[PDB]
Amino acid sequence: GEIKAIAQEIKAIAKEIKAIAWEIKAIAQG
Amino acid sequence: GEIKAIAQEIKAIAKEIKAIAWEIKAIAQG
Amino acid sequence: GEIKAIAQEIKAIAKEIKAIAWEIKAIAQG
Amino acid sequence: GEIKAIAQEIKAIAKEIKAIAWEIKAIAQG
Amino acid sequence: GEIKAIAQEIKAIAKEIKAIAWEIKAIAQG
Amino acid sequence: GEIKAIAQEIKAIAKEIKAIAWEIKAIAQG
Repeated sequence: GEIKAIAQEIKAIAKEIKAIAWEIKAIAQG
Repeated sequence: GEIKAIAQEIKAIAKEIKAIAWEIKAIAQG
Repeated sequence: GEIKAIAQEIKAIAKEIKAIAWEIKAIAQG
Repeated sequence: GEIKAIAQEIKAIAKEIKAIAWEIKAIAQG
Repeated sequence: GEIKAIAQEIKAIAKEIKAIAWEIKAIAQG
Repeated sequence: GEIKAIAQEIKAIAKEIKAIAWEIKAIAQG
């Protein structure tokens, strides 16, 4: 239900934070 | 219903941590 | 009741985290 | 009861995230 | 209890964004 | 069940972000 849907959206946000962190690492390395 | 309301606020906080990470990337870039 | 009242306190905290993210955006832009 | 106790612990975690966000703002400004 | 666990992981992620911001500040400074 | 499984996946993502943060520090230091 809705609590599962909210948990899934928090997981999606965490994946986007990981992608941003990876981009910051690439910028720092270049 | 109140646990769902709390979960929605945790989701909102996760979105703001993503927003902060995005701004750290902007600082890293220039 | 009390769990709703706690959820409302967490909503206020989430708004302050959003305000901090907005301040970091202003810092990144300056 | 126990759901109230859990809600109070989630509020404490939200406050801790706010403190971390405030540290990030100070770091970004320095 | 699982919403608390997710909140704890958002706190952990915020701490890692703080660690990244520390490094990005140093890079921006020179 | 599924909310616990999602919480565990968010923990795994938090560990990936921690690894990226560690590597950014190593890059900054080198």
